[PDB]
Amino acid sequence: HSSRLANLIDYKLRVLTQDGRVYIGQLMAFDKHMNLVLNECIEERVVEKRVLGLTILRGEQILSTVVEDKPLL
Amino acid sequence: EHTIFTQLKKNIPKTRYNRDYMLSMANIPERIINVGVIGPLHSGKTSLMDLLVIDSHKRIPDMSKNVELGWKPLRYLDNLKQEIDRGLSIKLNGSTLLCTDLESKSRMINFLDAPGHVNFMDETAVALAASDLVLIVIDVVEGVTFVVEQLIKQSIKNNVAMCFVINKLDRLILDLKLPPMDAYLKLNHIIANINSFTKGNVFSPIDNNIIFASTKLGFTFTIKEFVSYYYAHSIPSSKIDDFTTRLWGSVYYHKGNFRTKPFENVEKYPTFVEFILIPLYKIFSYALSMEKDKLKNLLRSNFRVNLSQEALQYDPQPFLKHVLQLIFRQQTGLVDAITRCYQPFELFDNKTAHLSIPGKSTPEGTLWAHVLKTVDYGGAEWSLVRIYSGLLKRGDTVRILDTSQSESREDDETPSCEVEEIGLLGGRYVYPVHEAHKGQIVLIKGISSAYIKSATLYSVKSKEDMKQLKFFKPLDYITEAVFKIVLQPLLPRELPKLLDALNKISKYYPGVIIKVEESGEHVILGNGELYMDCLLYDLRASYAKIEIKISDPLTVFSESCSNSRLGEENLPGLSISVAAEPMDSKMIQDLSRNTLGKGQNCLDIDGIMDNPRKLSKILRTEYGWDSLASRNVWSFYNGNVLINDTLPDEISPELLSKYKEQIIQGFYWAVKEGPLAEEPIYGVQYKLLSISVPSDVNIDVMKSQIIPLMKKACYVGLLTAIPILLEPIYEVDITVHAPLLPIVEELMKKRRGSRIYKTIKVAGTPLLEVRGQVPVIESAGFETDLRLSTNGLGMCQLYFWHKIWRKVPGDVLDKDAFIPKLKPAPINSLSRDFVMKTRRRKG
Amino acid sequence: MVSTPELKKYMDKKILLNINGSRKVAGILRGYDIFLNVVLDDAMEINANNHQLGTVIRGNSIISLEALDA
Amino acid sequence: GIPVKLLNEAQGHIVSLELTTGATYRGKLVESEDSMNVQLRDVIATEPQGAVTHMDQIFVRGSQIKFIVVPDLLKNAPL
Amino acid sequence: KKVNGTSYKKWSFDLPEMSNLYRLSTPLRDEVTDKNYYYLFDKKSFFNGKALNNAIPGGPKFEPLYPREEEEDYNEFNSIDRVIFRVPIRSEYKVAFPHLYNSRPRSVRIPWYNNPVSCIIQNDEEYDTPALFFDPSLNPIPEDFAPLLAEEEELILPNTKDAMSLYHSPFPFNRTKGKMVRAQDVALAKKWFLQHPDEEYPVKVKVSYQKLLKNYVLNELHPTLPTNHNKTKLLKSLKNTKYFQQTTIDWVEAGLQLCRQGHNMLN
RNA sequence: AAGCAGCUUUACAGAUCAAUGGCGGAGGGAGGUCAACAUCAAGAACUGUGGGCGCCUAUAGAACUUAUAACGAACAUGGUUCUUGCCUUUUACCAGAACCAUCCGGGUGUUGUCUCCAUAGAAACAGGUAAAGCUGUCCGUUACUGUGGGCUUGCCAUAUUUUUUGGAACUUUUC
Ligand SMILES: Nc1nc2c(ncn2[C@@H]2O[C@H](COP(=O)(O)OP(=O)(O)OP(=O)(O)O)[C@@H](O)[C@H]2O)c(=O)[nH]1
Repeated sequence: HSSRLANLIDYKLRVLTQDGRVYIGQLMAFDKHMNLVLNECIEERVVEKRVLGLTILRGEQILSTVVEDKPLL
Repeated sequence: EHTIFTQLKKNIPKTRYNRDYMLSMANIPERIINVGVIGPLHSGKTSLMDLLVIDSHKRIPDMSKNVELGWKPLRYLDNLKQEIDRGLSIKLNGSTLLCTDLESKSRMINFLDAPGHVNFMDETAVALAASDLVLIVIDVVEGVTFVVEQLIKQSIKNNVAMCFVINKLDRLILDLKLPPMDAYLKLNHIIANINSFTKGNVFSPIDNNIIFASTKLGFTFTIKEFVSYYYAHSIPSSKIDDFTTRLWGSVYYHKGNFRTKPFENVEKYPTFVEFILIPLYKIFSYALSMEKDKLKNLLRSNFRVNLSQEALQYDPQPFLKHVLQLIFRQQTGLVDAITRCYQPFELFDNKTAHLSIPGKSTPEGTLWAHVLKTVDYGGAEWSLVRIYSGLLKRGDTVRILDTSQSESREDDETPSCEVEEIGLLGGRYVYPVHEAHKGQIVLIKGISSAYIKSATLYSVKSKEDMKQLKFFKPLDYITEAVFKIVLQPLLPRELPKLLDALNKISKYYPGVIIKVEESGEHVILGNGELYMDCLLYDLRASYAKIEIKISDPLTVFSESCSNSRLGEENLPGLSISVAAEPMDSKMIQDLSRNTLGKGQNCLDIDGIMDNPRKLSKILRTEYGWDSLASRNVWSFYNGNVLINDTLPDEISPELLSKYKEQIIQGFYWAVKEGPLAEEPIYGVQYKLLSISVPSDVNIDVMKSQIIPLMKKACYVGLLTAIPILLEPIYEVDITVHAPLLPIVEELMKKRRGSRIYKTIKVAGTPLLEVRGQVPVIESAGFETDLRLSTNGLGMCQLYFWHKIWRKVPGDVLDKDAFIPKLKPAPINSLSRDFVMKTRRRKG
Repeated sequence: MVSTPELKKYMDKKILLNINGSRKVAGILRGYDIFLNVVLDDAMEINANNHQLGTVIRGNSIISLEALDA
Repeated sequence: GIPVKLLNEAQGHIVSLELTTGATYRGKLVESEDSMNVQLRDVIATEPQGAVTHMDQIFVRGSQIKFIVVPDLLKNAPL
Repeated sequence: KKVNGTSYKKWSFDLPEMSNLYRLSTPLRDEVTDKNYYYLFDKKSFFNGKALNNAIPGGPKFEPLYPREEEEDYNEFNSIDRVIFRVPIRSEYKVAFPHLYNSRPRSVRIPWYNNPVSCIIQNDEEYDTPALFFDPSLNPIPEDFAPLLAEEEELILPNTKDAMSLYHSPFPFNRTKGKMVRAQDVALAKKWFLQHPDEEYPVKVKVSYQKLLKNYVLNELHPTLPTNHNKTKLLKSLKNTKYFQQTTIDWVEAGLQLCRQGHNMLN
């Protein structure tokens, strides 16, 4: 299947991890291991923030996915 | 600045993959690579690069429709009017290019495409020095002929990675009309035939050092790629790579069952033929002979391919291409085998050593890089450089050096200049670059002022590193000049321009060796007819516009001895006796091959820098070389070996160890000149028999004194030695269809070189390769007597390898036997002719 | 799978390994494995009291690997 | 998969990463793997405490990596 | 399907149509396939053979184009006694590397060099030879996956042989799609005075070859590039209005009406 | 490469039978030894004019390149000037060089048509240029279902060390 996962491509996402951090940004690539690639990223540890840039997360570390906004023009 | 770049935008016809992504991958050392490409004449090199270029750009404008389909093949990397009117690549041209692999991860690559013509081997030389690996490309018809042997020998001798591409398979099937089993033993046969010439390894279809192609039809096979594109979607992904290894080399699957057993059951052709040659033949013979729709259903069904009624409607050939170029995809199989076949860690130190003294010292911390070639693109002239250490930007002031001045080994040692501009080579176009990174090859601007020919570049802040860094040899141009033509400007007032004209050539053409005589008449040395022709055209058109004047083709003789003695200073405080000796044809043949002494091979005489016990170990061991002489061996030359041989040497040993510079400097002075023609001396051993030295030497012993003395001692040395006159010989490669052999014989006789040295049949073709010898001075207009006489059949190449020098048939001094002018000279008396003649342009 | 790691350059040389539980070992690198199991000779613990042992370190545990001398 | 290729493409550039250990490493990346092994040079480690260190050559195990952070030019790269 | 339409422009075909056609035409056409055969019989060696005034044995002999051979100077350079005489230095050389032997070349077009020496084999004797036939004159030298096109049993087809024979043809045949030409626009015999005479000829027909190469060069050397956008074909215009009307007829008859027609007008 | 599902359509029964949204259509096909009027090697870059919102498109002039790789895998004659000729001169040539012509053709576009053919129709209306659904309205199926076609798809199936069959669970102190 994986038909739904392609639909998320190029949307701003809110990804919560097992570590607790929540990464935010557009989705450039997705994988068979669930490796996610994110553009212009910001972790939110908690009134807190940090600028990373391009981030490639592992599959083990990811918990859930949630859309922030529609696909950008 | 950037706006003028924008008016550059509409020039370079952009590309699929854009740039800054590629040029972004640039700085990364381990990526990119350098690939040089060489084959003999008409291997398809330049065309192959044409393939890659179209696998790159979308937009390439200058394609006519007429070329798009078909019939006339595109030349891109043939940028010159000269190349385009001739039909053979002359000045090698690359394209810096980004390509991808089967695994899709793209390497930056530097493509270099060399001439194949033997006379131009010079650039292939240069090509080597840059190239991290070469693709040696073969016309499937001639297999590997001698020139190829010399090639691989050279590249391995440069410690550089290889891969092979056998090419023009189309020519095989269509022209030669091979039953498949003919073809398989063809391919095989060649592959063994080459592996024989492959020292310390073997290649093999699965070794992926062998890649199949035809350019004119534009298709490529690496069985990895090939199968993957197709059979991969068939069978479980486990067995696959095994199945690759299951392909070439006598292996059979009867039904789904791989068995090396003879072929039993019934049908017999090996697995290779089974999934490659035959189905291919079906592609050709059908797409020619088959109803389109029949093909179509096979294109979906088997190959998942779709024809457009346009592509449906084509004359047989252009169709047939679009067929293949459609069935196979943007060849990465090539790249892919390249991709995996180069080892940075293993060989990088090998090659990077081969061109200098290894070290290594000063890793990073520095800019030091190797300058090969001064080149002429559409605008003016750039320089071609490979980057070993450091970065570069426009305007950066940097220090300059040349390879001879690195033969020399603080202040004053460096002329320096800034990088005026940096390009990348885009073939017909040049792609501007501000920043240059380690490992990638680029063009510079403004540095042409600095030098001629090969030049080492560096910029370093550390006199530590400065002392520590090393310097590249003067590049070995794999064939020596050997061809001689006197130039005069037709209007001697025009004389100045011609000079700078010549100057630029000595830059733009590596191998040419130019002189200005005492008499004033300029001299040119080049490989052969064609080569120096290309010069003369670029000379009467490009640079100088001056109508000039040209001699008869000429050679460059040499001066030797076939086996008493005095010498005298004009202030006889010196007493010199130096006789001369002919020398070992064994040591001759080993001096001809200049090596690092690897293996039982007699070490190159450079290895006198290795221990004279080590050198004299090679000597005494291999030659029966006299142990005393081996300890008495003093110096080598541009030429033979000099020995201090006498007891009075030991009588006055320190006196000698003071003046040895005077000895040898005077002696290099000697053998460079000569007694007879003032032409080089070869095959001559000087045992130094007697010396006395001015009385108590109060600035009495001087180089001014002893040098021209020992000069004479050498001269008379040869003169009493029964001197003969050395000549070179072009080693001849001739390619013919069989029945014409008698013809060739005739011509050989008349040319008096007349040496049919070997005769050869070519596997599975109606071809004879004949190998022979003909003297350079007798080599005028040979090739066209061939090409006419055989009605275009056959083919001729005159190459100078092994540098073999025969004897001039005459006796050096006999005055009478001559017969008057305006005739070819009588074969019994020559050397007198030649020598008196040159002397008349000399003394 | 089984990408044979780049420990060819460490063979017959000293190391300063780090492992799970913040424990570390010195040794001459003898041999390596698919899963990165290691063979060390002249093995010395680093508690700062150094005990001589003589050793096969397991792959999973490994955090990293250092070189003492250039 | 694309999430692996991106990694291979940042070989040579300078990279930041986070491990299950809790520490982050910053340095030029030399070799990678399909497993997600790493080999870096001139690394500047920074644990939970803030303790800085220098490691000449360093290895990882992919399983232990949480997330990598790669150079900016690698957004124009081909997918 | 076989052509445009009644305006008859722009023909087209299929293979055996050709292969037959070719087979029939071949007696009329004996022409050496490869360019490499022609060497000093090409165009550019004729030009250069003109601008430099050289005489090729099978090439036509022209006028100087540069009137003056006259400047002759001995000099330290030129002297016979400083020049080494071996080999004749035939003219053909001076047509080969014209910047080499023939000094001061002017308006000289740089010739082609070296083609591959076509090894193509063909059977002009036995046509029962199969498609792929090792020539006598060559040197001696799970079960469910399969090869792809081997699905079809045999590659050799009844056409494919002559598909090969047509893979090499001079311009007309190798193309199966092209357009229409005036009858006189076709030149049949131009091929034959481009060829070597060999030997057995009399000097009559040989000298004739030299004539027709001469004329041929001249017909080549002067292109034009006009355009008539002004002139509608004289017929089309003049057939307008009255005094002329259109019909059909037998050819010979119209011939006759003309015979008395202009016969009158002479009178 | 079968089947399932998804996507696109489709003959469709359909929701709506509204506002919608998509694709096409608001002047067909082909062929006319049918004509009229234009135009005609290609390409980057400079200048001028016009149109549309500094950019894009068209036309004219100048420079450079292409092998003059070729409007025609065709070539015929004439004129002026320079070398050639000779005596003759003409007809005129000869034999070249240059520069000008003419003639025989070819291709493209537009327009008007002629022949054989095509089946919905919404081919309906109003705006203008050198051009057109170019624009605005507009209508055909239709935007959400089930039967029928094709694929651009699932990438094709791994609980035992580097991701999806868990080293987790739990407690306590500090700010
Ligand atoms: N039969 C056949 N001939 C080919 C093919 N590809 C190239 N050629 C021939 O190769 C010749 C030109 O070779 P190029 O690739 O252009 O240049 P080259 O092979 O490197 O020769 P050089 O450049 O002088 O070294 C042409 O005569 C082509 O006919 C091919 O695929 N099949």
